[PDB]
Amino acid sequence: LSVRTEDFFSKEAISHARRVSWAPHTTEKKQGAFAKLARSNFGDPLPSSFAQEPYFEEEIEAHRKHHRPDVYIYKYNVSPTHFSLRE
Amino acid sequence: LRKDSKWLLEERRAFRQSHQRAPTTKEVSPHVDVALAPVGALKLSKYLSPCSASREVVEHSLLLHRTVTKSKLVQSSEKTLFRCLRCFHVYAARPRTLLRGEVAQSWLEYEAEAEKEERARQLARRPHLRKKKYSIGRQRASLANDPRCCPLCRSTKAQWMMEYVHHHTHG
Amino acid sequence: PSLMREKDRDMYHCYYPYLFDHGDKMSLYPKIPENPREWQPEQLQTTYDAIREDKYDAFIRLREKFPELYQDTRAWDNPPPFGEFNMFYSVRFGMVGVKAFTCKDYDELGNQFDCTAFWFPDNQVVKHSTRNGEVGTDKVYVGAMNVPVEFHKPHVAAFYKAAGVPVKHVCAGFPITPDAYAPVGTKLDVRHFKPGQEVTITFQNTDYGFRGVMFRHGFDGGYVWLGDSRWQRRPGAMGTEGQKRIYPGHRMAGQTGAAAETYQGVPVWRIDYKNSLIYLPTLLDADVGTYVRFSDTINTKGLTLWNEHRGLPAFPTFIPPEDEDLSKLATDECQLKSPPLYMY
Amino acid sequence: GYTRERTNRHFFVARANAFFSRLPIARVQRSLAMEAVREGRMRPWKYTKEQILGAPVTCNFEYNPRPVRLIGTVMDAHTEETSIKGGLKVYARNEETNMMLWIPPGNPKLRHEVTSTKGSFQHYLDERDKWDEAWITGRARMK
Amino acid sequence: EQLPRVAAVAAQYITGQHRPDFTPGMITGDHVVIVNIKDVVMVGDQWIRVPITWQTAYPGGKYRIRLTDMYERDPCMLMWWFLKDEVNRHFVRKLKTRIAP
Amino acid sequence: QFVPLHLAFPRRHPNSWQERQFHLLGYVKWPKEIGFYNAGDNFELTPQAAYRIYKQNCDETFWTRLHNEKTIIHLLPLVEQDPGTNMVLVDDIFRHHLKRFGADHYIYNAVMQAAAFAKDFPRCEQLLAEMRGLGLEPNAQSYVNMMLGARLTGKPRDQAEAFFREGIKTGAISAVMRLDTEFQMWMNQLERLGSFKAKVGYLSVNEEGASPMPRDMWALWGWHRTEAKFISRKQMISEQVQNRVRSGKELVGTVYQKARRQPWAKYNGMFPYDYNGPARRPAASFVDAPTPTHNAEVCGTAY
Amino acid sequence: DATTIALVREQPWRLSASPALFIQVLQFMALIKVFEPNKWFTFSDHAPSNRADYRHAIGVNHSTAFWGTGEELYDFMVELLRVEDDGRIPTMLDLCTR
Amino acid sequence: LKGLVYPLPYYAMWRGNHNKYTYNKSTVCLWGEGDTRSMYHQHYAHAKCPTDYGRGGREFEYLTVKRGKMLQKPLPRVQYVAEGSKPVWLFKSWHTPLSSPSMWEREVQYAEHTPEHIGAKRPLAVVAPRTMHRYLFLMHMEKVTITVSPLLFGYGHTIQKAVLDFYRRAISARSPFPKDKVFLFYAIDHITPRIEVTWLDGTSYVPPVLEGASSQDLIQMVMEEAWLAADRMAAEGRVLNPLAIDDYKWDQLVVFKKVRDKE
Amino acid sequence: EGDILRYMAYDARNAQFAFAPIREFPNQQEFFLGEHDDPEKLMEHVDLCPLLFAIPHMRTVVDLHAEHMIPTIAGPGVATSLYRCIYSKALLFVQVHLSSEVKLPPQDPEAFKFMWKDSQVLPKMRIPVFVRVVWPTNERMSGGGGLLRRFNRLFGTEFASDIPVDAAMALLYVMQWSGHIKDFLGVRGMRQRLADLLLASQQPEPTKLYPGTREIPNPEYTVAERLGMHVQYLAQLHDPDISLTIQRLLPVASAPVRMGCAKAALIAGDRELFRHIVSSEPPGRMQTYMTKLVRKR
Amino acid sequence: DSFKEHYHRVHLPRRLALQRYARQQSLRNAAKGNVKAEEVPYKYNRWWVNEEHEFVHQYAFVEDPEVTKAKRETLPPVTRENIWKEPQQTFFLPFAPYVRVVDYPKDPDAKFLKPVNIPRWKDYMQRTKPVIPRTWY
RNA sequence: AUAUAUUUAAUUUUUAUAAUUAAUAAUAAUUAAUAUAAGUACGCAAGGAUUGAUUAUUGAAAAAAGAAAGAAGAAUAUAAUUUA
Ligand SMILES: [Mg+2]
Ligand SMILES: [Zn+2]
Repeated sequence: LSVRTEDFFSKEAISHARRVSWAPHTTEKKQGAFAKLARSNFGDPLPSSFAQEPYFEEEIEAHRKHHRPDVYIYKYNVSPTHFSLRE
Repeated sequence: LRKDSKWLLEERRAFRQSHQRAPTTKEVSPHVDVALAPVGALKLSKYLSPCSASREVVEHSLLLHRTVTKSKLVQSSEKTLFRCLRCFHVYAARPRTLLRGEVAQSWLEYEAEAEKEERARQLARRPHLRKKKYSIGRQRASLANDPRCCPLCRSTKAQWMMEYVHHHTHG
Repeated sequence: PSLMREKDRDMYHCYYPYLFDHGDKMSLYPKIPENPREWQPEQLQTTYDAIREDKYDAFIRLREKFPELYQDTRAWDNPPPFGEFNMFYSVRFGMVGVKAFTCKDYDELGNQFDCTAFWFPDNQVVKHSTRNGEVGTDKVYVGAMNVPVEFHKPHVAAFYKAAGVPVKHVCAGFPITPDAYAPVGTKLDVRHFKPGQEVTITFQNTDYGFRGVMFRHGFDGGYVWLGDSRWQRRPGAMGTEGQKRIYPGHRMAGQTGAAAETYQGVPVWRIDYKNSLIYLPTLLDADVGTYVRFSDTINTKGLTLWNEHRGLPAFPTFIPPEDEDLSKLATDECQLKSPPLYMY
Repeated sequence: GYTRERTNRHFFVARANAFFSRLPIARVQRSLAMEAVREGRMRPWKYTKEQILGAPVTCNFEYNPRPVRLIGTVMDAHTEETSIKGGLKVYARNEETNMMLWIPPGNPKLRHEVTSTKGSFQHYLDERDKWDEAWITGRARMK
Repeated sequence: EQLPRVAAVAAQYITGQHRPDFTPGMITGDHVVIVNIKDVVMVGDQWIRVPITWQTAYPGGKYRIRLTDMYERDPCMLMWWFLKDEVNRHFVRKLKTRIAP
Repeated sequence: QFVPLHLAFPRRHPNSWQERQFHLLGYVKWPKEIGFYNAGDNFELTPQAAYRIYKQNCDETFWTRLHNEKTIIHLLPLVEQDPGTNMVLVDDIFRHHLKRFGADHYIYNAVMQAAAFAKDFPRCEQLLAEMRGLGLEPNAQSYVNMMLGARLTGKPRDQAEAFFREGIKTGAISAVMRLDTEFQMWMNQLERLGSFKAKVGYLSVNEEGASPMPRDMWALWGWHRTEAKFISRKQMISEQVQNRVRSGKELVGTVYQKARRQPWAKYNGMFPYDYNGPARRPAASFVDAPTPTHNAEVCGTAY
Repeated sequence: DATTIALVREQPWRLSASPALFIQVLQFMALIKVFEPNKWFTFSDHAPSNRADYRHAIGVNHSTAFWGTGEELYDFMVELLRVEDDGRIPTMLDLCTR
Repeated sequence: LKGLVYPLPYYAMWRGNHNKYTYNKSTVCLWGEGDTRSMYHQHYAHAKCPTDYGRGGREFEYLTVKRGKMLQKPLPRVQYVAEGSKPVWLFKSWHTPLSSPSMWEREVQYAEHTPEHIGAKRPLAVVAPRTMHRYLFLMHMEKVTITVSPLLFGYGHTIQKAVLDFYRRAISARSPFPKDKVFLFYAIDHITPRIEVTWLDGTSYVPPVLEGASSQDLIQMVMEEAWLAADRMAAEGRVLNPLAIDDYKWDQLVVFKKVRDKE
Repeated sequence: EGDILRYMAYDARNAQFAFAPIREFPNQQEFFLGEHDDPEKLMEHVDLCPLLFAIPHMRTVVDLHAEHMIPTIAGPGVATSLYRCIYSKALLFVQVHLSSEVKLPPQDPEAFKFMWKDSQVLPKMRIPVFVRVVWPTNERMSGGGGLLRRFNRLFGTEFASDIPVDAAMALLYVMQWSGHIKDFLGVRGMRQRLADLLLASQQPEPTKLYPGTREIPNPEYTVAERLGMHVQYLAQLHDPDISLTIQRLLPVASAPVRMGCAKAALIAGDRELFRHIVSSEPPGRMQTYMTKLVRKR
Repeated sequence: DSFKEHYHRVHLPRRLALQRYARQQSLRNAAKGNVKAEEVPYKYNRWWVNEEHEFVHQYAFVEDPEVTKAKRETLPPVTRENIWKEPQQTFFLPFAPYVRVVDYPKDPDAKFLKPVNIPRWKDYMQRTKPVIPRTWY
């Protein structure tokens, strides 16, 4: 088959949970913006591995993670977005 | 001349144990640098009469370089023109397997005894493995791939055609 | 390939929006326990998460708005339906040929190829067979060289009667995937193969009878030795093992040839679909008249054989058009030559 | 432990030498030869061994930059009619260099033309004696 | 329940030793159906340290696998091996008496 | 790499080790009438036993407003089932609370939720008015109790919107979306909750584990094996004292601590007890217990 | 096998419709011992055969071992006879005679 | 690989070179793989579906073939959205600096997600930037009043030290003139030291001070609330002076050079 | 049909460069459409033009963040796109240049990253856009030179007498839609802009956020950098005596201007002036980079 | 008879009996008069990013008994003329050819004047697999 | 520098049909140099990069059911090349 520029130029493989947006303007690397501002190419290899046992706890909205009210029902904390066991 | 695949890995292995360091692409020299006889020397002994006293000192200089060229040639495994001297037939052969019996190098003898054991280890583990690997169709194909003897006269004596044509067109 | 531990299949490693099962309808949140007592003390039952909601919503919006930019991301849903040819799952049955003769050809660059021509007299899909109906355990038997009834043995003529297919001389089975079936009695035209195609062939080489250990293994038969016994590398102590018996696999004199030999990955040279002939640049060892079997090579050099860059196969099997008549068509018109290739 | 070298499988042991009759194999050979002729890789020839034996021939091997030309004497023709088999035995001498080639017909990068179907057995014998003397001299200088 | 203990308990009912009329010649017993072998438990470090070795006809063919390897291959193989051991503890002379149970 | 350092499956502890570790940690098998381990292996106290321990320890120095709140919490389902007799117990609890500690947001919100379950919206309104008169401004919990009582009694959507808007105006409830969507979210939460009689809500599910001892004693609540769901009483008291001495570090969750919590570098080695089983320790004997007079009768469910 | 394919896969109602064919094929499948294919290959009862139940990976007893002859048909018939317990009214047993 | 071989290259190379033992379903496995779905784990209970657990170890499946008709389940539907409500779109790009709140702001934003009681024209941000806030940034902050009690310290050694060091860092914070925005008040008879923060809008926030809370903890709390308040201002329409290179940034690069020369 | 046409317009981007007809028509003229930070906006403006076909011959999306398209002191390349007019069938070759900048990268990038890590404001970039209109000899298609000269005297710009009116109006429409009609100019306007920049350089300059240093440079463009960039733009516009202009302005130029002069000489294609500049400039990082620019032995 | 040989010889009929018992549950549905093929849940989570930040794609393929019967009974359609005429390519063209020459730059040795659309040597060497989004060749 | 036992290499003669099970990781430690990678980072200069694809050895591996005293050729390679 004929050549393809998409096959020519590679693309970064970042997981969806870590993507800031699915826009084609941000589907590239994050270091690219700083390299463009600094007018220099960067070739830092293997910047970071995840872990030998990667674990992350659940994260919630910016306002919710600090303005959560202490609303409780019979035995369960009840927020407008989450449930949990209470004692 | 690109070196053999198995022989190259043998130099990478022996270099790591000797220098305690990863091999350098400029030191291992995966391309054999073979040197031809100087153009002046072939025409030197040509116009020199046999009665000339200076012919022996330049003839001995060529006989030594004629053997050194063999020593560098055996380290290659790429297809190369090799003619025999018995029936004078020109054919394409690999220099390592063809010039193995003439060069008489112990490391080339020890690798031959090492590869025979390596084949016995695979064949003794699985007897049926010999059926597919070593067959008359496979054996005849490998002999044509490594022509250790002329297909016409069946003689092991051979010569580098490149050195021969270099000697003829100058002499 | 790339190692991927199953424990690394969490939503923080998924490339697309991770969708939980959640019964009948896929959801973006783990299934909240219906019994409230099953709630673990630190388990945070999530019903609505604005982060995941916004990410999934933007993803769906972009996918539905820009199909050209997000065409490759469409494989996340609406997968290719079953029945169409697949690049990594669809394997088709081969054919049964007869080694006809040998000749020599030349390519345009100047290389000479000593080729052999095989003949495919009458390839017909005879039978289908699966064992107890498991996965990938189904195969198609193809028969060849139609014969009269007085030729075959009674117990094989009985099978051909039971099948109803015209009685064939030989019948070889090819293991295939269920989406590559062909109805019983389907004629297989030689154009089923392509000229620029790699094929794996299986045959029986010629018989030499009982031959000496020298003639069998060449120079290898003269020296046969293997010692797994322990030996002292340094003179510090004394200890070794005696090689009592002879290890199995010892190279000796015996039967030579008359075995099932298989060549893997030989390219086709030319195809004649009027006399049903295929040319291969590899000289075989078998005699003339040995029923060889041709099958498709799976992959070479980590690259699948059937892909868009090289070409699409005649899946499931090549069927000629109606208005084509091989009788009216001449022999020179029925010639397909492979593109040039150099091997030196 | 144990392995088997022979296979009595029916599909492997069955043969088709009886059914080879319905295949026009000689017609396939002639069709291949005619295709080669029409493409121009070879040119049809109808001579006998004694007629062609001893006739001068010129062969040009195409090669960038300069195709190599060689004028020799036909020593042996393997086939009397055109076919995919073919075969010609030429003998050519340069300045202090003899060579005996086996030219196969049908090679596109090789154009060999015999200057005349007629041949002189006297010149054939002369070339044969020259070649044998050269071969004997080479062997004697080798050994 | 641990592997050796459950194997001994199963073999005592397989070989028919729990019957008061048990005779060494007459091989009679009860059919024991073992369930949830995938959830069998051995104490720590044993799944890694306990070796299972055997010999094949080829030279140097001393196969040595871990309990973890045999479990990831087939969990029933471990129970069958321990049953074979518990049976051969008493019946190893006769192929009948060591295979039939 | 392929050789695993740790192994979550297969298990590394037989059945007897469950009982051994249960008796080692210091826990006691209480009868079903007192409490039991539910389906989530959490310890659950019967409302009857809760009221009994309330009646017995309401006078001791360690009793607290939070203990009264938890007692009312445990009585809540019994109050929902029978609002006639259990409201008397709730009123007794409130009387003792007024005697000892007095007016408090905790006790007022608890009795408001109790009335909401007992289907007394006039009583809920009276309690809210009493809070406002005493000067305890209605909290987010109070407004959610208002909404729950409205939804349970059958008060309309606008009647509940009145209380939600009042909470928004007061500022006890912080909203980050439109008021309509926020009220929709709160109503969907309360609808998924349901009541102990409405067959749709979670509270309708009355299935219980009914086991005096949890099935898996080595059950993990967090990430590593050191974060066990069941621990010894010494370590539990350590956690209790740390919860009060270091209550400041609980406010912030920083990525430093998040990535430090990953147990990929923590040691996982087999201790001597991992081979010898949990250390044998005596169980709490109950020889002094009177003989069961109703041993033949079958005990009923909690609520 | 053809009868199984015809009465199970492509026409699953003929047996439930006609009880006579059900009993006839059942008595035929009982008359020909199908569930013990070793008696197909044994020649003397003193030494029973294992041509069907035995198989080794070296290549012995490949086409003849583990033949699914009437297993699917027998399963369909027993399932038809158990349909009554889930249907609460016997269709086949009401159509057939004592 | 015997039997049926699929065209997929190297699909069974991690399992060895054999297609044997495929009927098995329970293998050795770590957390998150195999039969651990019955067991409970905090991370995996929310990061994996209990039906998504497959083979563990080298037996990880790169090619799975099953029989039966495929039941493609429908995709999840976005909840809390009005039917026919046309949302505003926000085009994100690397040209906009990542530190700007518009990057973390919602991309697909409806009108039903916009708070009207606050007075904003757009919905608020959802994800907050993660940063170990070591210093204060009083640019988006109007003033701060730290009321502390100097009477006795044997009662609040931890609390008094924390509040005093927080005041010190607030004085040394990143600001053109933080001495004009920071205020300290001695209360001779006070219950517990308080910190009132008033933003440009005038909203009053109180970071709770408890035992064990450090000055860095208070700084992180105040800076997180400051970012939230700045998002609120930008959503309401108030313009804010953006962060740029300042003399405080140079004084910080001083110690940056110091530590990079150290190690 | 709509999806097929849209994917054809998309594959117009995937088309290669060699087989794209560039030098198909004899006459050609270049124009400078201004400087933009994100040239993709101007590219979208050009794409959505009624006087051009929606299916180009060769399209290349410009992304300043991909490692192969980051503007470096040593130019990574020039993005090229091609469009075809509808009614006159004239070619438009849009060039997005990235080698115009003359700034040198910082010595310690970690310090620069620490400085511009938390900054909530990023300075604009000056990235040029050029357009080469290509057309065959037309006598009546252009409508005579009088109409084009009237258009020139009306809109202050300059055009060829044989240029297609369709392409001219398409260019004017794109520029007026993008709002950079003031920045749009030819060689006549580029000379005036260069004179204005020379006057600005003679005048004192105001202070920026922070003075640029060898360790930490200032991404904000200086008057000298703008002068060098505009010299490069004039060279791209192929001024007839650009060599003479560079030879005249060499002595009064700084190093940021001399770097642009060297790049302009390399664009022009004469080796003598480039060697003279690289030999006359004192040894420095700028000299090493300008030697690294061109391939040598 | 080795240990594994005896184990398999005694377990293989039991494995077949277990598979028969499993298919009996499927036959339960067709017995009640409602012939329903087995349904499998389609998994949308098959595109992952590994620890080393590279793309992995799992392949899950299902078999339809109705489609199998259709392919058994009905003959396949006519093969395409171009498909059977155009021969298959012998050499696999690289993902990114390095042309080394472009006519656009005036001075070809000028490394900064070459257009960006031409792939680089690094891509020519490293790009041997398809891109992250596109899975097939 | 004696015909033996164990162990090996084969064979038990068309069997229509391979191997879900003994070869318990791997036929090279899933390679791998090489022109082109680069007259290029790094080096005052001299000189000198990491690196993986087309050129190679890379498919790793056992074909066990039918009626048996000619030569398994009616023999000069045709399953009768006309045949009295
Ligand atoms: Mg036989
Ligand atoms: Zn010879």
